[PDB]
Formats: sequence, C-alpha cells, structure tokens
Amino acid sequence: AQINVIGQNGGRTIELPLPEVNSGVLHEVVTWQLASRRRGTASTRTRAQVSKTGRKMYGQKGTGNARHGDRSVPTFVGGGVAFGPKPRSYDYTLPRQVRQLGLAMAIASRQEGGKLVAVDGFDIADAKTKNFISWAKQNGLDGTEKVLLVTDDENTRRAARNVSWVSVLPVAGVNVYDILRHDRLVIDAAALEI
Amino acid sequence: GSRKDRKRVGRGPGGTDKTAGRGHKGQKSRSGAGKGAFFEGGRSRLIARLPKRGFNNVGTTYEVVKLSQLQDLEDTTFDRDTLEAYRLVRRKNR
Amino acid sequence: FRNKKQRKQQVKLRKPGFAVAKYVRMSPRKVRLVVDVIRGKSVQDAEDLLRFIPRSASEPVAKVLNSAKANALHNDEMLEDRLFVKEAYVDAGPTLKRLIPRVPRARGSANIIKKRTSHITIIVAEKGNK
Amino acid sequence: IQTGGKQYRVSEGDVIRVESLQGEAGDKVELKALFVGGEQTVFGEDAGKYTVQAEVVEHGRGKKIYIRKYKSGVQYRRRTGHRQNFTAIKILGI
Amino acid sequence: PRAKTGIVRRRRHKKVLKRAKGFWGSRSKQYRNAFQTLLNAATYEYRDRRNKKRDFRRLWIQRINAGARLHGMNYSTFINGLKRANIDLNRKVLADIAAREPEAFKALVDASRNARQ
RNA sequence: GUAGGGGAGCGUUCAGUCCGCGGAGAAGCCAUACCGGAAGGAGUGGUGGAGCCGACUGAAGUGCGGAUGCCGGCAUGAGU
RNA sequence: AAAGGUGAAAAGAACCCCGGGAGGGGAGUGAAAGAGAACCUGAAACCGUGGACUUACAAGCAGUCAUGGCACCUUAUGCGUGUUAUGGCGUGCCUAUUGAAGCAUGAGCCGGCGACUUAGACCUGACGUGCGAGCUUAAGUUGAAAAACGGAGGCGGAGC
Ligand SMILES: [Mg+2]
Ligand SMILES: [Mg+2]
Ligand SMILES: [Mg+2]
Ligand SMILES: [Mg+2]
Ligand SMILES: [Mg+2]
Ligand SMILES: [Mg+2]
Ligand SMILES: [Mg+2]
Ligand SMILES: [Mg+2]
Ligand SMILES: [Mg+2]
Repeated sequence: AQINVIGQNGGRTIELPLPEVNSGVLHEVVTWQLASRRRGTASTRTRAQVSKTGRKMYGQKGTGNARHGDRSVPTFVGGGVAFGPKPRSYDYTLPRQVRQLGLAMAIASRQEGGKLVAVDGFDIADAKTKNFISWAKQNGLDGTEKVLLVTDDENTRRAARNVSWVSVLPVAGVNVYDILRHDRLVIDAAALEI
Repeated sequence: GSRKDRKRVGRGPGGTDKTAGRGHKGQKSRSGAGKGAFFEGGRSRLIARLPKRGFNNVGTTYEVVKLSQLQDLEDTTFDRDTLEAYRLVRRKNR
Repeated sequence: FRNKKQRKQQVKLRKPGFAVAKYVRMSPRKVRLVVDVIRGKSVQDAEDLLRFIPRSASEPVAKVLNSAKANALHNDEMLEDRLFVKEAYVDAGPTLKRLIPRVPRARGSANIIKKRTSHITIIVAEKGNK
Repeated sequence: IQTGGKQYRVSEGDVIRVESLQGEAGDKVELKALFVGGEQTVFGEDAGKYTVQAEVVEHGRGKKIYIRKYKSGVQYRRRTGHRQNFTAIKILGI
Repeated sequence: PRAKTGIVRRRRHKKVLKRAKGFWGSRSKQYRNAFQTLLNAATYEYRDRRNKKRDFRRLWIQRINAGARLHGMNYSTFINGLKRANIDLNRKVLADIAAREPEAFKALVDASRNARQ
C-alpha cells in the first residue's frame, strides 16, 4: 500500500506477511544465510596420523616413570589435536516457503518507517556520483542513514559508490540480510516490486 | 535491525560438554567406556532361535484410491487416463 | 607533576652509590657469605676485610665495592669519609649452558650446570648519623 | 536480644534483624525484661509494666559472607554468597 | 577456530591464591596445595560457624553458675528458681549481668530463692 | 546425597550487527577492605606502549590438580 | 630439534669515571634509555635485600572459630586491614572401594599443552518454525557483495 518517488503510482499491491513482522522467522532466515555464506576452512592436524612422526618409542614396562607409545598423540606437545576442525560445509536448503516468506517479511518490516520505490532514473545524468548525492538530498536521504539500492541500469547503480551513504543490489538479487542490515531500503526499480 | 533481532525462543538448548561439571566423570564406571562396540542387535539374544522362513516376494502393488476421495468434493471431472495425476494418486511405478 | 610521560621526560632517574657486577661466573650462594660481613660498615673496613678474606668470591666483590665508591665520589660528588655500604646483595645469573649434553634420558645421567648466578651489586651512602 | 529488645540499653544506635515496618525514624516500641537504668535493679514482669521507645535509623544489608561446603572424596563442593538484612534502630525511651 | 586457555586459568588461580594469606609455607604460595587446603578450610568454616554458638552457650552458662555459686545456688538451682517464677523469661546472655553488675545478679538470686522456699 | 536424569546460567576465542573508548594513552600484567545466589563482575591506584570493552545473535580446537600424563623452567637432596 | 620483537628513525651511545676484562655509573641522542643491542610486554615457580608484627617447656594435615596485644587507615575509622599470643574444634587431595588420614594408587613445585568429537539426502525421540492433507526437493542450470530455478525422487495417503 505504498507510494512511488518519481513518475507513476502503484505499490498499493503486495499484501504483506502475517502477522506483520514476525522476527523469529526473520532470525531463522538470516542465520541460515550467514550459515550458507560460511566457508569451512580447517587448519587442524587432528589425528596422531596427520603430523610427521615415526611411531615406535622406547620400553613399555621397565623404563619407569614413563608409560608412552608415540610422539604424535594429542597428550603430547607438537602432536595431533584431539577433535580439531576439519574441512566441512554446514550449507543446507532452508525450506523455500520460508526463503520467500522472509524477504517479504523484511519489506513488511520496512512499513513501520521509511522505504521507497522509484521510477524515472534520468535525474542521475550519466554517473558523476555527485548527482547521486543530489538525487538523495532531493529525495530526502541525509546520508546519515544506511541505504540499499535495488535497480537495473548499470549507469544508475554506478552512480552510488561509498561506505557512508549507500550500497548497491542489482537485478533484484535481494537479500533479507542485506535489506535488514541497512537502515533505508530504496526498492527503486519497480520490476520485482508490484 | 539485526542487533535488535531476537532468538527463536526455545528452538535449541546449548550442547553437551562433559569437560568440567565438578564431579562428572562420564558414562559407566567399568566396562562400556571407550568402546565403539556397543551394538544393540545381534544374533546372540532371542532373534535367532526364532523360527521363521516363509519367503519374500512383494510383487505388483496398486495405488489405493479412496472412494470418499473420488465422490463428495470436486466436479466429477471424469477422471479417466490423464487428469488423475493432478487428483493425487501420485505414484507412477505402479 | 602533570601526567605519566611528562614526569618521564622532566626526570632522568639517578642511582646514587650504586654499581653492579653482572654475570660473574660463580655461585651466588657462595658470594653471599663473603658479602654478608662487608654489609653495614665503613667502606674503608670493607676494603680491608675484602683484602684479607680467604674466599675467592672476595675478589670480584672488592672489585665492585670500589666502583660503587668510585661512582659515589665522582658522579654523586659524595664524601669518602662519610661513606659506608648502605646496602649490598647478590642473586640471579643466567645459569650457564652449552647444552652439549644432548640427553636421551640416559647414560650420562645428570651432571654439571655451572651457575652464572653471581650478579653482585653494592650500594654506597654517606652515614651522616654521627 | 533474641529478636526484639529488652533490659536497659539507652541513647544508642544498634541493629536488629529486619524491622517489618520501614520508615525514616518511624517509631518502634519495646516492652522490657530487666532494667539497668534509674540506678536500681528489679526483675522481670515488673518490666512488662514498663515501655521503652526507639526510633528506626536505617535499613541495612550486612557484610557479605561466603558459604562453602565440601565432602571428602565424593566430589561435592558448594559455593553460595550470603547477605542477611537488618534494621539499625536508635534507642532512647522510658 | 581455537580458544587458548590464556588468562582464564591464571585469573581463577590468582583468586584462589589470594584467598590464602597467613597460611604457612607451601599453602600460601603455590596453587594446588593452597586450594586443597581450602577444602578442609571450608569444612571447618561452616562447621565451626554452626558451632561457636554451642561455644558461647557454654561460656555464658559457665559464668552464670559461677556467680550463682558466689551467692549460694547453682545453674541448675538458679534457672530452676528463676524460671519457676514466670517472672523471668530473662534467659539470654545473663552471664554479663552476673559479671558486670553484681547487685542486680544478687537480686535475681534472692528472687530465685523466694521462688523456692 | 554417589553413579544417573532434569532446570536455569557464568567465563573464553572467533563472526555479524549495535554502541562507542584510546598517545591527556588500548589490551595485557600488578595490588586492593567494593558488587552479585554461584560461576563471576566493576571502582580506583601502579606497569605498559597499539589497541580494546559493553550489548544482541551465531559458531566453537571453549574452561584442568591429578592420567608413574607432554614441552619448559626452577627447587629438594647441599655447599653433600 | 628448539629457535621471532631496540627505536618512528640508527640518532645504535663521542667523552669521562671503577676495572686486564666482563660489567656497570655519568654525559649525550631519543617522546621515552621506566627502549641500550642477555634491547615489547614480563605472570608463576624459584633466590635474595630491607621493613612490620613475631618465635628458643611444645607434640604439631598447617587450617577453622572465639577473645586479647601490637602495627597500619587510597573500595579504608569499621560489621576494618596486617600480624600475632591463648583457648575450643580439627584424620591431605584424588582414584579404587564392603570399607581410606591411610602403613593402598598417583603426584617435586609453577607455568603452558592436554580428553565425549566430526560425518551421512541414516534411525528414533523432545522443543521450535513454514506450509498443512498435504509437505519437500537431489544432481545440476543460472546469477553470484546477493540467490533463484531445478519435481528425478523421497515421506504421508490401507490393511491382512
Ligand atoms: Mg575411572
Ligand atoms: Mg670444600
Ligand atoms: Mg648428608
Ligand atoms: Mg660427611
Ligand atoms: Mg576501622
Ligand atoms: Mg578428579
Ligand atoms: Mg560404591
Ligand atoms: Mg598415600
Ligand atoms: Mg603416610
């Protein structure tokens, strides 16, 4: 039930998720997402096998005050680790219903406050990066917020490059994380929208 | 906001650490610590000594299509040879 | 006062009557015996005793006593006729090793070690008690 | 004092276990047992005929005392903190 | 990722150690022996904490019948005659009444006498 | 109250957010009579000289007195 | 096998003093030498120096409680802190056990390392979430600051 910033109207479509903004599902979603991103890289020599050591030692019974088999065991120094990390995945598929329920619930979570849909990007005028600051100031972005821009038109994205103000998300490749992370979501391009 | 984002409220508990616990020394005192041999089944206890043969086959099996299902609801769309897949018999194979 | 590094740079940290023998190869436990008689009496006596004390540790203990008197008399502008050991004491040492006995838990057993342990230091002040 | 006053101890700030009614100097009174005051001595039940008065000074929490317990060879160590509450009452009365 | 034990053990240990003060020799200095001293120390702490009350009981009594006897009665006899009079629920710490204030304790004695014969 | 089962939590590394702090000085180390029901946590003071708390969430090589345990260091036997 | 660190910068210590030396004390450079080449921090065991209170008729798991002396007042003049004299009480820890102060195992002391884990379209249960008589995808394809697609198949749905 929402306005467009330039040109047309619409966005009175899109029934938002019920109840409005359930944060549990949100948490589930993002957690899944970071978990998807998580890259297992494990530098561990677990086994007494991994590290380099010859394996027969010295006398068993009869040396006294001793008791050992080998130098590669985890009770030794320099040896293997008992239960260290190995190269795993931890990537799964969260059920798709929730995969699409989430981002909707995010956009919904942007209805307690500011969000925006745009058309007519010609106010950018190539890139120049300056006219993006302008466009923002005229469209109400102090740049004291954090902003995510979702649009096509490479000319239009590439106007925005900076840490302070904004971040860019092409071709409606949107992330529940990315939009929930930033303060303002500029939904911009009305393609995936409406 | 991710930082104001809450938990599941009771999805998971924390795991189980047997390190510490001030007087945990785990499992069973003798006998059945350390082994990977536990193994609940096996021919030893009262499975063999039990007297059957018969023989295995399991031939043709059919989709069970409830009458109650067919009647009552829908249209009587005259099910026949194709539409039926959308009617939830879904098998193939049989 | 001001703050930390202010104090640090307005003040250079003197050490009146102080000198130290580092690393004299000898065992400090021994050297304490020599030192203990010196401590507390007038640096003259100290020089005498030390001349006449039969321990070999007496030797570098005398060598140091003078340097600390010598520091007192020159750097601190003190009075050698008010001079006495305010303090002396011995400890430490990076106890020596060549680690030539590579030890396979056997056949040489345990021997040697040669403590570097000396670190003899003495500190001189003026009596002025009278 | 088992709980609640007695005898004669006069013009003195002291402590008891918690006073029920809180206040800044909300008056609390006590019936007696003996009296060392008045430069005389006469026993009990003649002190039930007398009434001492006292004002409530502050409501306190005493000094923290740790509670440790241990049993040999069974494991079993127990650590718990304890602070027992009080009321400082000032005593001047008949 | 690993978590080295760093500064965790050391802290705990330092705390235990600090609990040990006028402890003789090894106890006050090296950890293990300190800690395990502190186990038996617990035992004596809590138990003597329940105890000192038995102790002070003993002391006070030991004074009370002392004074009683100075007057010609005893603890048995004194509390017998005192409590025989519904007069005195007096009881607690009364020892210092015998110790500090003699005339009073004398009156309590004579009271205990009138409550006998 | 022992094996055993159930409940609440403390502390440590990493990660994402949040809030911030630091050469008028970070963490770390040192002492300390305060706070908390415990794991523990602050206040200030001394060291240090380049970095780091707090909050929420997530992941662990995550908590030692023992194993004639491992590497190291330093004692006792002794000025024998 | 172990083995890393001055400082921003060599400005890495001319000169002077004690000493054959090693070593240190000044001067000087430097923000700092509370960085000096046995050069970041610098714990603990362990050895000393000085001080406070103490100890030479007392049978001691070293503590614990109670009181007195003495000394100290930065969370700190109080329910204090340190030390002590006397009284009462008081059979290390762990393990293994019918039973441990045990004249039964273990261990010199302090660091630091050191033990219930990971995996699979597995099996079963508890809690939580999404759809709900339906519920889901796998390989793979495509975008990849980002994820969608992919119904092969699997599980309910009928039993004997
Ligand atoms: Mg066992
Ligand atoms: Mg000889
Ligand atoms: Mg001998
Ligand atoms: Mg001999
Ligand atoms: Mg005080
Ligand atoms: Mg144990
Ligand atoms: Mg048993
Ligand atoms: Mg034994
Ligand atoms: Mg024995």
